[PDB]
Amino acid sequence: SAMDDEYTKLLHDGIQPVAAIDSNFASFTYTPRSLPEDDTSMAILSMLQDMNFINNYKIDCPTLARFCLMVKKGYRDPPYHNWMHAFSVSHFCYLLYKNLELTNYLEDIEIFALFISCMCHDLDHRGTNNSFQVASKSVLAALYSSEGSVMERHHFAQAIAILNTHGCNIFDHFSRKDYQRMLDLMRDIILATDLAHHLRIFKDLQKMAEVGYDRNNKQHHRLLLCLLMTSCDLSDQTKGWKTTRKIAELIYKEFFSQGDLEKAMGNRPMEMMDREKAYIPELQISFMEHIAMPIYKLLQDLFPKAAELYERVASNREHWTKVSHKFTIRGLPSNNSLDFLD
Ligand SMILES: Cc1cc([C@@H]2CN(C(=O)c3ccc(F)c(Br)c3)CC(F)(F)C2)n2ncnc2n1
Ligand SMILES: [Mg+2]
Ligand SMILES: [Zn+2]
Repeated sequence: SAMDDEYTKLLHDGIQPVAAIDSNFASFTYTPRSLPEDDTSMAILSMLQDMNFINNYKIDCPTLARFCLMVKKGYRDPPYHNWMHAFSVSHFCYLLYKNLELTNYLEDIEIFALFISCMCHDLDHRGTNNSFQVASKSVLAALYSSEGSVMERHHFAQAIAILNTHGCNIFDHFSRKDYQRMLDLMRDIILATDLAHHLRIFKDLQKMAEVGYDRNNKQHHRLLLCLLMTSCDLSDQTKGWKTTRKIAELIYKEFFSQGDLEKAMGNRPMEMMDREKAYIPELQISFMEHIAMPIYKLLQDLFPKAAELYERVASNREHWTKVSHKFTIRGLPSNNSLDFLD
């Protein structure tokens, strides 16, 4: 009944102007995690309206309201991979549309699929990675481990199950060809959120940046969609230090919870998931240097207006160096006690 009343208001109250959400809502400096969670489904509609996808694709408003609420309801509440992650990832997609002139690179339907994919891309995440599904012999691994990207395949399958729920298929009036196009795009984009996939295609992304984006090259469209998706997925790191500090808190809470479960199974966790071994400043510096910074450098190489995003990620990486010494205990602990030695 709670979703029913939320649905009723979403459908009948009208779609709030995007500027009424926040005055800096369309700026790379806005932090969408500042938005109260109760306001996020409306914000999704506002962004879809502002990009004109509602009118352009003649999206049925009742269906879209039900769809957005079902997607929100499809996220659990682990520390990091929750609906507020999917919301903030979607917002960054909107920022890319508002700031980077994506219409010069991608078709309308590709940009629309990118945004919907962002909303759906971690659906039903349980706060554990792909390796854990295999090691724990989960249902998800039984289904998908032969193909790889276990969780991402599950995320995609959940998105399709929402579309296949009566009253939720926002695409069900598309032509057969456009429908098939949309769902194929969603498969490719959601699967691209597997960082193992990013690392596999990285050289192809570099080669595309070096030779120059060819809008007539269908492989270039596919590569760019992957890079944009990954850029949305990591976009917390493009905000201010306080955002990235909090996000590291959430990541390691989730990781360490997985590691505790692996130890309870008799398995040595990855260092970054072992709360007895993980040295967070070193791990964050490694993540930023080897994964996050090269991604936003590629984005800047392709979109010069994205330079400020890379500079922020670089600044945040240098900040981890500046605070690393605070992970060393100088003097006595606050309680003046050495009890923690035992
Ligand atoms: C926005 C953001 C997102 C993630 C993670 C990165 N991911 C990893 O696998 C990972 C790989 C190598 C590492 F060194 C580490 Br640390 C983690 C996947 C994920 F967990 F889904 C989200 N991190 N991680 C640390 N700061 C982050 N900021
Ligand atoms: Mg994911
Ligand atoms: Zn994600």
